Amino acid sequence: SVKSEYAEAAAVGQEAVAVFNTMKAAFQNGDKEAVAQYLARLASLYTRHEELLNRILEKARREGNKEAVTLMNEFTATFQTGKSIFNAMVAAFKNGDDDSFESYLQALEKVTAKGETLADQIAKAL
Ligand SMILES: Nc1ccc2c(c1)S(=O)(=O)C=C2
Repeated sequence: SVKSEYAEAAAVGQEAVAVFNTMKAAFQNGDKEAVAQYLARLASLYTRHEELLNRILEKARREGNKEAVTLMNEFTATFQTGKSIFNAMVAAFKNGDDDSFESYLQALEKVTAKGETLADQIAKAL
């Protein structure tokens, strides 16, 4: 069901949270080789999450589930904010700009905590 596809999507999202926090520890410790690998892993996890979210939104639309579509439109919008900040974080790592990396990192943590009530609302609406 779309609801079980959203649970699969949620888990992938939580995997990115898990890796992201491990990455943050590596960054603070100066283990740049680890950070590079974690950033690669996170790109794969975000790409997969984005795709699952789009399939869920498209299915909710085909089902006529207006409330779920409204919530998923808000949610996917926020996901594009994370994407843009994540992209700038990766660029800051490439450029050796630790100040920008720190900034973007705290931004992404706010994105995830800011949207978790909406994430839970979606589960109940699908
Ligand atoms: N693409 C992408 C990258 C990072 C983050 C997200 C999306 S999010 O908005 O799910 C939270 C962090």
